[PDB]
Amino acid sequence: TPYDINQML
Amino acid sequence: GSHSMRYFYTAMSRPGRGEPRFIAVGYVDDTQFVRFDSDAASPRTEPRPPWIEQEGPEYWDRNTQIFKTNTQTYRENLRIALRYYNQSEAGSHIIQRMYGCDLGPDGRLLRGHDQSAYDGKDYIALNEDLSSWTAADTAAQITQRKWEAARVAEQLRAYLEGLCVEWLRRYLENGKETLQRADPPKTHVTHHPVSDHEATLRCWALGFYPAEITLTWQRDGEDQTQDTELVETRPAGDRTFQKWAAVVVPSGEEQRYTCHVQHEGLPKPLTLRWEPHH
Amino acid sequence: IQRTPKIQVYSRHPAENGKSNFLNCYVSGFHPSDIEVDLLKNGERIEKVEHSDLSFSKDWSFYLLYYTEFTPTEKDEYACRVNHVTLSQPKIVKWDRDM
Repeated sequence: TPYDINQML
Repeated sequence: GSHSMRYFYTAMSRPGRGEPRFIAVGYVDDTQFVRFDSDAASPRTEPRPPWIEQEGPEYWDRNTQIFKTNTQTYRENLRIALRYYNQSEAGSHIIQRMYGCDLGPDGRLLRGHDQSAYDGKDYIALNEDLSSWTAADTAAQITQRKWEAARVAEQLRAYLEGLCVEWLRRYLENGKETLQRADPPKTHVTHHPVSDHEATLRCWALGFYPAEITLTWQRDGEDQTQDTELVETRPAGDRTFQKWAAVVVPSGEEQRYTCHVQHEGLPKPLTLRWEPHH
Repeated sequence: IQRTPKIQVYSRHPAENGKSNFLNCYVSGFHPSDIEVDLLKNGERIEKVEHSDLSFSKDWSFYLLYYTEFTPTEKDEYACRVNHVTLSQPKIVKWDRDM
């Protein structure tokens, strides 16, 4: 299953 | 032996042709098992291997809801990325993210991974300590401090160390027959004349899984590293791979040449030579 | 920036005139992702051709597999035609039985 973190540049 | 789980994200902008596209694929070694495409009518995460289908409905919703959210986020990141590099809103651009965990040949976390790229060039990468970052340029440093300031590395270390390993091990058990089975390659050397004084010997490897393999031609025991044309390992379509190595030998000298094969599916490394059947 | 695709035309199983098979065209090492690949049977294009979901290697370059169920014969020719931004014009690669 994939991660759920904030990937905002 | 060793195993790994890896997620690959690609977000491509296409000005004047709709909103940017987001695709996410998931893998366990060289076996794909999930897919998500924002460009599909009714985008949802879909199964790509027999073993993941048994996962319940809440699993597929958890996944879809994450990828839908990631579609929106990567759309914002592509806009942000234009500011950071002073780029026009007319060009097409791509953001890619690669992440996952490696399991040591026992079953505990060997190392975590998380890299990002902008237009095919490294942008930011989580360091092996799973606590710091390596930004490739001044734009990525803006992202670095935003991440440091939000302790993203913390959440990631927890995923890579916990959940990522839990699931990988879970997928590994459910897909035992294939995930944990290595198919050695079938090997043979072909011969095609290319002159009256030279001929091509080509060592083949087919039917093997996983993709990792080593092929070498030796002349009188000396590796012909700089003289061997190797093709890139390709997928057959049945889950296995193919690869070949070739060398142009002088006529009458084909016996001085040996081909060496190494694959985790073979107990011992193989040596082959051309077999002119009389 | 921009990388041109590598191309390999081959079959899933060793080729036997008469016995059914799979024609494969694997394109790799290209960037950006937009690519147009066609499987050709004596010059004209096969209709039902499938492909893998987009993915990339550790150097960020993309790769995709285009395949079509086929049945080799003595006379028939097969090729793969690829078009990508890096290409002055569409590259055509003839299928070779020994490659």
